[PDB]
Amino acid sequence: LKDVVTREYTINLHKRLHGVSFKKRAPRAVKEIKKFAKLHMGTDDVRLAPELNQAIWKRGVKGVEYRLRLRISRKRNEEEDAKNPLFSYVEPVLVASAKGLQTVVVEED
Amino acid sequence: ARYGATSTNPAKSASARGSYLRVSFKNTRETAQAINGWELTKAQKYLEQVLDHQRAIPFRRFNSSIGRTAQGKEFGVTKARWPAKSVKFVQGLLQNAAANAEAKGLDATKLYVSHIQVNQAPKQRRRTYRAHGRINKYESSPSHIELVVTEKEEKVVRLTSRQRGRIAAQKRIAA
Amino acid sequence: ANLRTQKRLAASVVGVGKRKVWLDPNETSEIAQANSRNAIRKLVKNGTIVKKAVTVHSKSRT
RNA sequence: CUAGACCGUAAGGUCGGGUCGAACGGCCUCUAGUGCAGAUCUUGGUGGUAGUAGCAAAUAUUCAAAUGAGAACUUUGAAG
Ligand SMILES: [Mg+2]
Ligand SMILES: [Mg+2]
Ligand SMILES: [Mg+2]
Ligand SMILES: [Mg+2]
Ligand SMILES: [Mg+2]
Ligand SMILES: [Mg+2]
Ligand SMILES: [Mg+2]
Ligand SMILES: [Mg+2]
Ligand SMILES: [Mg+2]
Ligand SMILES: [Mg+2]
Repeated sequence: LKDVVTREYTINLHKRLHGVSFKKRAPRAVKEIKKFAKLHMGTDDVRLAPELNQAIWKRGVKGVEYRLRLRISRKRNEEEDAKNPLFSYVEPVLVASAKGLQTVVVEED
Repeated sequence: ARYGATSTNPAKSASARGSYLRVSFKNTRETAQAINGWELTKAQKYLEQVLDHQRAIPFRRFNSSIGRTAQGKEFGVTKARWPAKSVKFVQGLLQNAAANAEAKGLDATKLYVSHIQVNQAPKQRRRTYRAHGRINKYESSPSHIELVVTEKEEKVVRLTSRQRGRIAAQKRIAA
Repeated sequence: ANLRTQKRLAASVVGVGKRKVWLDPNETSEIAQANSRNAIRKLVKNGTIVKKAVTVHSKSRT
């Protein structure tokens, strides 16, 4: 289909970080969004915006938000490309609340 | 020159070596045995899968108290590992041997690992510090590695007097 | 690049700690060439190295 | 070095092949620092154990970029 695409996802970080030790909730939330963008875009190479890292780490290593709105953009890998030709770039979307939002495709134009 | 015992055509063979390579001898031995006899491109694709943890290296000899894995079912063993450091050294030498085969003029689609042998290099010495003011050795086990690729190639009888007489008696009544 | 030396130089030149020294990540090559205190001083005035204002400790609740 | 041959009951002796490169034997006598499996023997070298025991105190790391053949660990920025 369309190998280049951008979509809005809500990740339930509450169910993914449930029962995880406190000193690695925020590092594991990093890895869960990495597995999340790999499960939705089919790309091994997942790249996280530093401002998304700020949103994960905003309330410390222990206080990752229960829900998080993400913008996952599958793009074409260049600049001495790796084994894969496509990659996922995950951005945060600034919203008042991360509740009640469904998956929606966002157009590039 | 002066490799191990090889029984192949030297004119149809290309070789590669690496000496004093600081990689575990035990793990390099099993990685070498996992591609011994395979086709070159099959062996190279398999080692890439070992790097990706899709396929494992069966640990056959130096394997006591190794963990078990599902990926040993491919070879009929419970104990198999993924010696990434050993794999990289081996596939570097496979890439060098295929370069020698190309330089020599050998046809790469028919190549296969005919001989691969990992030997113990001289060990590198370090110390470790134990309880009650004791010092013990802390020693590397490097590997001598050598491999060869080759193309895939496509009575006087004595009888007594009574034995000959029977054969004579069989013939003069046979149809 | 190893801009560790420049961050040490910028802290001593500006007069603050290394924790308050900002080096432009988009100007790595320019900071790399600056090996003298006079060259770090030149980088301070053209904005490449800034003073990174203090973390506030309010006494409003006090 | 040699699951190749011969001689001697044996200690041993002799030969063929491989490897090697500069000295070495038979016999009659002389002489000894003259024959090793042990001595928790001496010195050196190597194993099984074993890719094992383990590399768990000092709250804690994460993201991107740069450099590089290669970055969990280098540099910078952001965050905690
Ligand atoms: Mg629990
Ligand atoms: Mg056991
Ligand atoms: Mg164990
Ligand atoms: Mg085990
Ligand atoms: Mg110790
Ligand atoms: Mg000579
Ligand atoms: Mg004596
Ligand atoms: Mg002895
Ligand atoms: Mg272990
Ligand atoms: Mg600690």
